[PDB]
Amino acid sequence: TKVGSIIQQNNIKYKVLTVEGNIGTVQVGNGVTPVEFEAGQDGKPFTIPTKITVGDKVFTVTEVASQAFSYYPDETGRIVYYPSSITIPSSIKKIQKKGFHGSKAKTIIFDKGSQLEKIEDRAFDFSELEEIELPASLEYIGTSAFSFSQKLKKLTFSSSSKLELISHEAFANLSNLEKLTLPKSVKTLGSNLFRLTTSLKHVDVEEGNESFASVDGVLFSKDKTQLIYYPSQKNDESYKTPKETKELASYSFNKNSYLKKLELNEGLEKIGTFAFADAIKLEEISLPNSLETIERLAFYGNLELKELILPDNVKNFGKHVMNGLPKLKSLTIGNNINSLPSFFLSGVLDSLKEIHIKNKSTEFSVKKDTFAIPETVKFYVTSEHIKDVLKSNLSTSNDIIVEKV
Repeated sequence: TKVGSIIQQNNIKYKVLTVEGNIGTVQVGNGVTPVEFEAGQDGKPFTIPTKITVGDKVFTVTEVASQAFSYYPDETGRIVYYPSSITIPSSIKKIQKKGFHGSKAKTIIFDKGSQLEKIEDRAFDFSELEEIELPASLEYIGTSAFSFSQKLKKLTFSSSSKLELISHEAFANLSNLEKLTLPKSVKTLGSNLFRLTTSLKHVDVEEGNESFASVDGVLFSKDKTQLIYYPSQKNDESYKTPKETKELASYSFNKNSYLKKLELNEGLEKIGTFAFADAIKLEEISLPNSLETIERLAFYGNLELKELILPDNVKNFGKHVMNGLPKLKSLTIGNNINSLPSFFLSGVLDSLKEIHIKNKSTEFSVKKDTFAIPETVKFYVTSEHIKDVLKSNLSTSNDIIVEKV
């Protein structure tokens, strides 16, 4: 009966968390293996027990242990039984990491007066959840908590939500979630919150939120300095970032399905990693004089992008900044870019006809792996020295034209 002891009742294991006299608390599950269901329980509703008794002692079930309600296939390929829905009693205060990994429950129902405060990392990753209404008591959602819940279509938060923090990739890899409303209480969002999600049309922010804003379904920081997420299914053909924007967050236009023309504003300094990854309709993008940093794979898989003009003052390029741009016809490299890093331009570049290098430095540098491009691409450069640098470093024998002075 001591702390850490396993109590097994009706083929459910519980592990003692606390005990004092005849009052204690348990987690449901040993934290290692999942609860095994009976054949008759397959595809039927199930309620997590709330209280267990051992002699004159009473243990309240306060936590769902890691793996307790996870669904895993068996090496034999036999059917592994699992309920169609799970009801969580008010006594549950925490869902440990992977408590419902891969869950086949289509819904999770909370009994009235939930005490649920924390959903830990990956609690519902790869789940078959279709709908869930999170209780007001919930304050924290862990990393990748609902990631890869491909059938999740409705995710809401009860009135008077206390939700303050939603961690990294909590709503990543989703395929059927068309909208979400962040409660007024949300203060912190982890990075890549919607990474690889393909379904959102709009992300709303409850009136009064002090940290975030929603403008035409686009998520920003309240001060509009950070464009956090542009919904992939927002159907506008053209868009202009607001004048206050200083950065595009990582994955902010990931999987974008409809945008064709994007105008960035002067004052924007940074484009995050994967910002335009798989933005498959983007044809034109205006990059500002203020742009300083373009991170890894910001331009990746842009199936319709026709041209790129890198502005004159970019200082920092991440690894593989431009890759897989099959309709890119031309690239221009701005005036004060005098050093081209490794892995700058590569991948499918079927339409690339020309690269214009505007720099005039006597110290211009290229690495042997800066370019991995078709030999048919033509370069336009300002001096014979820059042509010499290209000839010495290019893996291909491209035509290089030195412009007249």
